[PDB]
Amino acid sequence: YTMSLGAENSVAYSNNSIAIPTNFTISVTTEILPVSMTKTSVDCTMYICG
Amino acid sequence: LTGTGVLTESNKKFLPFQQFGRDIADTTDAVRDPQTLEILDITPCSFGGV
Amino acid sequence: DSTECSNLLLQYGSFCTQLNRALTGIAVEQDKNTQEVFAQVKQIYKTPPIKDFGGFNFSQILPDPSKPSKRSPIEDLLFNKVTNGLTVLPPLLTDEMIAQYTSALLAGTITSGWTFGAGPALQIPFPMQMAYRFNGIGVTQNVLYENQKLIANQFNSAIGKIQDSLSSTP
Amino acid sequence: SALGKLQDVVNQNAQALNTLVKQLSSNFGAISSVLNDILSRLDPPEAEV
Amino acid sequence: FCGKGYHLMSFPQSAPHGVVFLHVTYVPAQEKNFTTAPAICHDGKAHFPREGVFVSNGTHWFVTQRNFYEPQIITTDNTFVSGNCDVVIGIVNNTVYDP
Ligand SMILES: *[C@@H]1O[C@H](CO)[C@@H](O[C@@H]2O[C@H](CO)[C@@H](O)[C@H](O)[C@H]2NC(C)=O)[C@H](O)[C@H]1NC(C)=O
Ligand SMILES: *[C@@H]1O[C@H](CO)[C@@H](O[C@@H]2O[C@H](CO)[C@@H](O)[C@H](O)[C@H]2NC(C)=O)[C@H](O)[C@H]1NC(C)=O
Ligand SMILES: *[C@@H]1O[C@H](CO)[C@@H](O[C@@H]2O[C@H](CO)[C@@H](O)[C@H](O)[C@H]2NC(C)=O)[C@H](O)[C@H]1NC(C)=O
Ligand SMILES: *[C@@H]1O[C@H](CO)[C@@H](O[C@@H]2O[C@H](CO)[C@@H](O)[C@H](O)[C@H]2NC(C)=O)[C@H](O)[C@H]1NC(C)=O
Ligand SMILES: *[C@@H]1O[C@H](CO)[C@@H](O[C@@H]2O[C@H](CO)[C@@H](O)[C@H](O)[C@H]2NC(C)=O)[C@H](O)[C@H]1NC(C)=O
Ligand SMILES: *[C@@H]1O[C@H](CO)[C@@H](O)[C@H](O)[C@H]1NC(C)=O
Ligand SMILES: *[C@@H]1O[C@H](CO)[C@@H](O)[C@H](O)[C@H]1NC(C)=O
Repeated sequence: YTMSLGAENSVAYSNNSIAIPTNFTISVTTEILPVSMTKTSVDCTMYICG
Repeated sequence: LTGTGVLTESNKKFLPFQQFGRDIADTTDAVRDPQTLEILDITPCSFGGV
Repeated sequence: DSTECSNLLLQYGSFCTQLNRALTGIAVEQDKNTQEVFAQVKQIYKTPPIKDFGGFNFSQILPDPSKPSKRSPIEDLLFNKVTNGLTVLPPLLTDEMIAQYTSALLAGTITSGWTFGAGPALQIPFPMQMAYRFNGIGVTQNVLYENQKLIANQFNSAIGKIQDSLSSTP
Repeated sequence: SALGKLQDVVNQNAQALNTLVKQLSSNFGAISSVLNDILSRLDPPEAEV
Repeated sequence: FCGKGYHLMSFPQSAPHGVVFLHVTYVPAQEKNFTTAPAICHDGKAHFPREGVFVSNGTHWFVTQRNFYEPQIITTDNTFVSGNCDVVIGIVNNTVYDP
């Protein structure tokens, strides 16, 4: 299929109307960020030659 | 087949056409003794960083 | 297509697998970059058919209906100004869908301000939104309202100068 | 797939190490990939090559 | 930068070779249409909101904070005066209460 960018949302714009929230949601989201790698050391002489 | 490693008694059961066993790096990690047909693991001697 | 060459190349191991894996990682990283830049909204916002924004003109940045590519005149000028085992993979997002993403972002920031980036898109008149932005930089709303025609004229002149500067500088 | 970002880093590091150890099994055009086989099979003038 | 929505706070959590941030954000919800005006014309003077916005439920005009509906009577304590009513485009007529 051709991938849908998203749902269409026609904002009801006019020159004298505003939308004010009457309520709220306390939303908790996760963000995972890598920090470090495995500290690997390779003996070059021992790797090549044993 | 020459090498250097600790020889220990092995739990692997070789088929009668098999003489040696290879690891990921194609080093002999298991070997059959040609006089008494028993299997030995060959763990390498300890390596450290000074 | 040489079989002897590939038989000798197998003696070197998995170098080719490493290079193909690195190029595949680069190729998917480009699509990840385009997703991270342009696909920040899950709603495709559209401008109203009547472009009454209190004197503010966005025709140089809104998509042109007469063009089949649905690009803005500025975006059309930007696209005009940029000119043995190798393959070029096409990007996951084509240029019209990237233009549609930018059009959705433009419609959201014009009709709703910064509200669509923090939740549901809340409609607001554009002079009032501009007044809010004026208060963000520490200038009172009255200054914006009193000099609104001048601000809209300056904004339209600057947008036209942007198009002229892009069309006149190689 | 919640923690996929850490798992990709771990998998890439383990895969790089695994490919590094797989590279020891290649002879690179020599007669064998084992140094001990070359030291036991050849005189030093060809063994140096 | 710190989650989707208006950022309130965040909590760090350790992870194997990584960090997990629990971003606590404020998301607006249950929005309602209102009729809005840039300024209020009273006694030949233009009144502008000090921190909020003028809203109307259909018959009466109020001033509320921008991110939450909390209508209050338009007074001289939450508005400021700048100029007359002839300059601001879209100014509407409404009374301004004096405490
Ligand atoms: C604010 O009013 C507008 C129009 O007065 C509403 O937009 C309409 O919403 C309905 C239901 O989704 C649609 O069928 C109409 O086509 C919309 N009209 C327009 C012009 O967009 C809008 O939903 C109202 N907002 C709220 C929060 O009630
Ligand atoms: C604002 O939204 C909250 C939910 O996020 C509403 O709280 C719910 O109200 C209904 C009806 O009173 C209850 O059945 C639910 O149990 C409530 N949920 C929670 C988590 O308390 C709240 O009523 C809304 N307030 C307004 C003014 O709209
Ligand atoms: C917004 O700007 C566009 C262009 O900046 C205006 O379109 C011009 O209109 C005049 C008069 O009709 C024409 O002579 C030009 O050829 C038009 N230019 C282009 C590029 O189309 C437009 O009138 C402005 N106003 C509105 C409300 O759209
Ligand atoms: C707009 O809000 C005002 C104030 O909240 C409403 O005025 C009140 O309406 C109730 C219900 O009829 C009356 O009991 C009160 O006496 C009214 N107060 C005043 C000071 O008039 C008004 O009805 C609301 N309008 C709409 C269309 O919802
Ligand atoms: C808002 O109030 C002003 C002033 O009270 C109104 O302006 C008057 O309009 C009438 C008829 O249009 C004229 O006869 C007066 O001379 C005007 N006075 C001034 C000082 O301009 C204005 O019409 C009102 N607007 C609305 C929508 O009611
Ligand atoms: C000699 O080697 C054979 C294997 O070829 C084995 O069966 C036998 O036990 C060995 N005898 C001695 C005395 O080592
Ligand atoms: C809003 O537009 C209508 C026409 O659609 C016009 O009558 C009215 O004066 C405009 N108001 C403002 C504040 O521009």
